[PDB]
Amino acid sequence: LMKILTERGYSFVTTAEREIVRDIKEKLCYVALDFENEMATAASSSSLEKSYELPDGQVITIGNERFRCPETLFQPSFIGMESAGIHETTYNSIMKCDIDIRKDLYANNVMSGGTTMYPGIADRMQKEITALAPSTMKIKIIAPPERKYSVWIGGSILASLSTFQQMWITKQEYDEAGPSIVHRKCF
Amino acid sequence: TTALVCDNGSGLVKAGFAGDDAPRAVFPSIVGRPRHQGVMVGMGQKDSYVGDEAQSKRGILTLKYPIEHGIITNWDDMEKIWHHTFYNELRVAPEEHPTLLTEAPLNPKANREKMTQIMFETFNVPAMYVAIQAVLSLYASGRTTGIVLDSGDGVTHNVPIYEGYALPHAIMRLDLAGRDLTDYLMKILTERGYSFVTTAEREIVRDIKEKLCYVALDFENEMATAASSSSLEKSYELPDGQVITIGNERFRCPETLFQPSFIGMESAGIHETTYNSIMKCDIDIRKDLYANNVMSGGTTMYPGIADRMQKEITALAPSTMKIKIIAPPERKYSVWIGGSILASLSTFQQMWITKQEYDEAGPSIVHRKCF
Amino acid sequence: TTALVCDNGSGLVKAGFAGDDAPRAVFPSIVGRPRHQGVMVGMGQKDSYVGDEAQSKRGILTLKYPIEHGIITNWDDMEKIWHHTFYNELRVAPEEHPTLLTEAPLNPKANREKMTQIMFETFNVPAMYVAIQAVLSLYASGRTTGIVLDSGDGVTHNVPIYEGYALPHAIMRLDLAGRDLTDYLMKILTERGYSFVTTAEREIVRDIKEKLCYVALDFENEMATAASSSSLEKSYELPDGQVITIGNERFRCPETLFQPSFIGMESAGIHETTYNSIMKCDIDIRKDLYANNVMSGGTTMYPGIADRMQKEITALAPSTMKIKIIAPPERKYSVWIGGSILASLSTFQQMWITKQEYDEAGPSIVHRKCF
Amino acid sequence: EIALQFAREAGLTRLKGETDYVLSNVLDGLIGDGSWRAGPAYESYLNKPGVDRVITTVDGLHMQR
Ligand SMILES: Nc1ncnc2c1ncn2[C@@H]1O[C@H](COP(=O)(O)OP(=O)(O)O)[C@@H](O)[C@H]1O
Ligand SMILES: Nc1ncnc2c1ncn2[C@@H]1O[C@H](COP(=O)(O)OP(=O)(O)O)[C@@H](O)[C@H]1O
Ligand SMILES: Nc1ncnc2c1ncn2[C@@H]1O[C@H](COP(=O)(O)OP(=O)(O)O)[C@@H](O)[C@H]1O
Ligand SMILES: [Mg+2]
Ligand SMILES: [Mg+2]
Repeated sequence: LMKILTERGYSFVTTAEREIVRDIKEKLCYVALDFENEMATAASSSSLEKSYELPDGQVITIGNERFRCPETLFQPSFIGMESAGIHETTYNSIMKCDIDIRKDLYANNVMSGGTTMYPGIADRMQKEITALAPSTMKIKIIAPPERKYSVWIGGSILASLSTFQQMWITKQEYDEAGPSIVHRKCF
Repeated sequence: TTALVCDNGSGLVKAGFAGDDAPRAVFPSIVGRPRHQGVMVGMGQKDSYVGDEAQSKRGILTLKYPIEHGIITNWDDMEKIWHHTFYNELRVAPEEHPTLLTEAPLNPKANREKMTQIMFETFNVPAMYVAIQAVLSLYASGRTTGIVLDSGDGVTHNVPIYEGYALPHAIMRLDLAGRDLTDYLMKILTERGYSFVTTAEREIVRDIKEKLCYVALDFENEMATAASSSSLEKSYELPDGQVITIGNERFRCPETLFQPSFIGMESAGIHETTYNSIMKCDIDIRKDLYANNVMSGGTTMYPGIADRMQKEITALAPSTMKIKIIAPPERKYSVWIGGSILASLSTFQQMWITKQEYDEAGPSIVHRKCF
Repeated sequence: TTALVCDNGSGLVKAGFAGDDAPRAVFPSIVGRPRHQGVMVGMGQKDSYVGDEAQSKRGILTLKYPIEHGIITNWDDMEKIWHHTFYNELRVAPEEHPTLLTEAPLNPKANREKMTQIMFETFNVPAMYVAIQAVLSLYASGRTTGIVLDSGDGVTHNVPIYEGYALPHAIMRLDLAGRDLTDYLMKILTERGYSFVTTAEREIVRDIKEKLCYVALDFENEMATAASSSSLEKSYELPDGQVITIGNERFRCPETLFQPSFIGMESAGIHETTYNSIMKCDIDIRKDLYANNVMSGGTTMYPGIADRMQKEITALAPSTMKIKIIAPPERKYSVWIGGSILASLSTFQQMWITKQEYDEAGPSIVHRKCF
Repeated sequence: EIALQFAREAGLTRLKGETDYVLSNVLDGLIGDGSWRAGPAYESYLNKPGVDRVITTVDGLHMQR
């Protein structure tokens, strides 16, 4: 987004400017269902454009940068990477597992983390996987609203289950085995 | 007290109570163990799965058959299978029921010796008996004369019986059965780009064979037809949503029964085995044995197999003889039905191997009170 | 006229004239296309680079392998590779020379059909023939009895031959080969912090695997030695000048061949597959098969792999038999040498598939005059 | 049936009309319709009306695009 806001005369080069651009991305960006279709609409009219207030009072307006920034999640070719998009990575991740569990793994796409919070990303994920997946299979996306803290909530659950207090690592064990104990006890 | 009948076949296990018309529990004879390392604590994982439970979770398990070619290789797995059969499907207490068993003819004697020992020590059954599957098959059909061709999952054998007298020297046995057909289909399916290598995918091939195969009346005539048009093609849906289509593989896979040389075996086809077995009996009982062919077992459920058998036997036998092939609709469970009939006969109640007898004689008693 | 032998393997393509001792042209089987934008006009950048020119300029290309697991997937890319092989590498006209092609056993039948059609339509070759790579490996060894273990980049397969008689039912095929080892080495190298994700960076991992990996005689003793000291640590210089050091990964990566469960595969290692394939043959030829193990292919060139093979098989075979592993120094080119021998024999001149024979029966002819 | 088994598997009827005239009468005696001269019909996998690219367990560990 920093490299693309230069196209409108906006320049951000310092770390404080980095945080400012990150805030803009959090507050204005969204994932377009059809990138090619949305790109035509943005170039046709000005309904998509919004305004943001910089800390020093200047006002900036961004247009197609709203949905071109999050598109790099699906087309890593934008930043020059050869790897495939996240949807195709998820598709490949399922085809590397055993044939009898693919049906269940299609129906339980769980997504978490801040980068997953973009509006509509669940629907684009669902559409892309359905395009890749067989016609008979049911694709269901699970996006709980608190997924920004799913990892912490799961840690809270696992630290409070009774059957977990036997899977700790203790200083007495550390002294005997050294730092190498972590690979042997943890996954 | 109520008797229990347990037909521990190579592929499936049939269990129930004596005097019933059908088995109460039928589950696959597979034991499965996890092959991936567990990460989620709290749910709990058993070290092994038995029966239908192992079938449902087959995507993360390796399924091992405790019985191969009719001979129990793994005994611990068979102990778990019997544990399941006794405590989770029939919901019975073994000590309060006399149990009956089946065994393929010409098997190693150590197999039945260990069976008797296990049932008299681990489960403490009050009484037991081991029968020959072909004899029970003949009981089930209400006949006392005829030649039985029982073809199950591991063993295909012939046992001629006349007027209640068997001829042991004419009994044939051939280690060519459903599992070999499944393996051959798994090999042939690679000709169309479908590759199945894992133990879970072996079960899928088995279902394909069950639901889409048939025995052609004329093999060369059928192959020509499938090479000319697409009439014989059918499509099967894989569990993940993909679709496969099989052409002449439908009738090539079962043809191994009549041409064993496909899979590299030198033996003759089952029709020729039946003819050789009939011809080894006395000349005065061949007319009755020709006209009472009884088939039973899972491998004899391919559509059209009866007609092909009749045609082949008629081609082998003299013209003036009458060939009749008997295929009752419930032949998949003929062995268990016969076992239920035998356990409910009054005269049979004197033939049990009581614990007392076993204790005095030892596991060797199975070779005297049983045929 | 002179015959050509073209061993279009999964990783490398070998070509040359029949009767010659070594292939004239060997180049990687890669078709690459640019992944950036060409901002300089006047250079006239081409669209696809094939062969060495793809490896030299791989910094701006995406590399794609048309052959994978021995099965051609991208037919246009294969067409380009064959065109390059005929014209720019051998400088010969395909229309005037007989050609011989090689294929792995148990491939889908449609694979060789399209090969035959492409050779007989696009290149208009006068004649062609398809042989199984495993058989040609035995021709180069000057032997007429033994079991071959061919392991290249895509496919590891076994084929037992006794006195010139193959046993098709004992053929083993395993899709675990050099590409899998390269991917597993990539996945393990992230433990030391080195990251490789692009196709150009795949080739560097292949080079380090070739130049540093070795098969351990005893795996557990080798691990303890690696963790105890730094004796097994070696250094490799990356193309940009940065240097990396790898430890136990030298012998962990090739260990996958013997323990496929490392990469999640269920099948057994190569040693157990070889032992099983012998044991599916007649018992009167097992002595010769134990005595004439022949290995070939690139994945066989690891230092000390033959000793591990011998130790592993001798632990499975009976104590009385002698295990002799044959690993000739040029076994990386065994298949091509065998093909050159076969195309040069006078008695092979009647086994070609000619154009006049091709059109008559269509591309289906390849399934009869070949094996 | 035996004659047709040789024809399909081995290739007894390869010449499909210009045989030795000794093999002709023997085949003509067996099957009188004279249909063996047409040749044994074979199934061609080139066309693939039902081509079904299937990613199974093993094929899913290694693909492209
Ligand atoms: N509402 C939002 N919309 C879009 N992106 C967001 C939103 N909230 C957070 N993010 C992005 O998520 C990133 C990190 O969020 P978080 O999931 O906490 O990361 P981590 O998992 O590393 O803790 C931030 O860089 C931010 O760009
Ligand atoms: N409808 C069917 N068509 C073809 N084969 C069948 C059918 N039903 C069952 N089978 C075969 O029968 C075999 C098991 O039958 P069964 O005789 O009960 O085995 P066992 O005697 O070992 O219990 C299976 O391996 C299966 O392949
Ligand atoms: N000296 C070596 N040490 C280890 N591996 C090697 C060596 N040389 C070649 N290879 C491996 O062999 C593989 C292909 O060799 P080759 O047998 O020619 O393949 P193909 O038979 O498919 O042409 C390559 O992927 C490479 O990793
Ligand atoms: Mg049975
Ligand atoms: Mg090769």
